[PDB]
Amino acid sequence: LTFEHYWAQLT
Amino acid sequence: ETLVRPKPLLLKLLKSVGAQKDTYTMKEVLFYLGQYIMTKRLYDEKQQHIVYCSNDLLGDLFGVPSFSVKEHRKIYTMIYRNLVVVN
Repeated sequence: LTFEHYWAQLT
Repeated sequence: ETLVRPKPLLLKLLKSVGAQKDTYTMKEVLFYLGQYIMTKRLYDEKQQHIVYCSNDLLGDLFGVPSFSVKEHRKIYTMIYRNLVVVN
């Protein structure tokens, strides 16, 4: 699970 | 979507990653903050939801030395502390 993947769930 | 006007410290953060305006959508604010964390490699390499913001403008903005990307309501709450919402 990459930072990018996590950051996306914020939207 | 809402348009927002970042307060000065958030504005400085946004600008350090290329943003040149004074009014943003929340989507632009999240995108740029994401870019800031990625480009500065502030996330834990093994557990990439963990972000370290101590000793960084982000920690002064957020008021915490670390947080988790999974903490959605805390993240938005911290961001809103640093924004004036248009209207």
